[PDB]
Amino acid sequence: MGSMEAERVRVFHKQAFEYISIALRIDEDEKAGQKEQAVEWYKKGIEELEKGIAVIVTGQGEQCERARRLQAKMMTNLVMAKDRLQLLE
Amino acid sequence: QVDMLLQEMADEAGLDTGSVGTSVASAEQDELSQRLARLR
Repeated sequence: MGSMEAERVRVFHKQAFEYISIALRIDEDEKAGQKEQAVEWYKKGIEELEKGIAVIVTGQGEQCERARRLQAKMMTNLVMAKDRLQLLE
Repeated sequence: QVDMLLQEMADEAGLDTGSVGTSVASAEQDELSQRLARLR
């Protein structure tokens, strides 16, 4: 039912994915030390992941496990991204 | 509606809900994780 929740997660993912994909793309191209163009993008990404994680996904359903398992994957990437960000800042 | 593997290429190159949408996001996250870990 409360699957509006599982959606709210997916919308946040869509954004995280966009922003972080751009970050990685830039990050990957820049030499060293103009890598700092990615920063803006990691930040916006990180922010989307965090809003994703925040969503309480409350319910029983095999689909609901799947959503929360998704939030866990966002957690994993929130952390790796913050790590990379810090390395760049 | 769109084949989920199309969705993923779309999303990946910045172009153009339900249990299928979740499969998309799940796979896209895994890709992010692979992509970040490569950076080390």
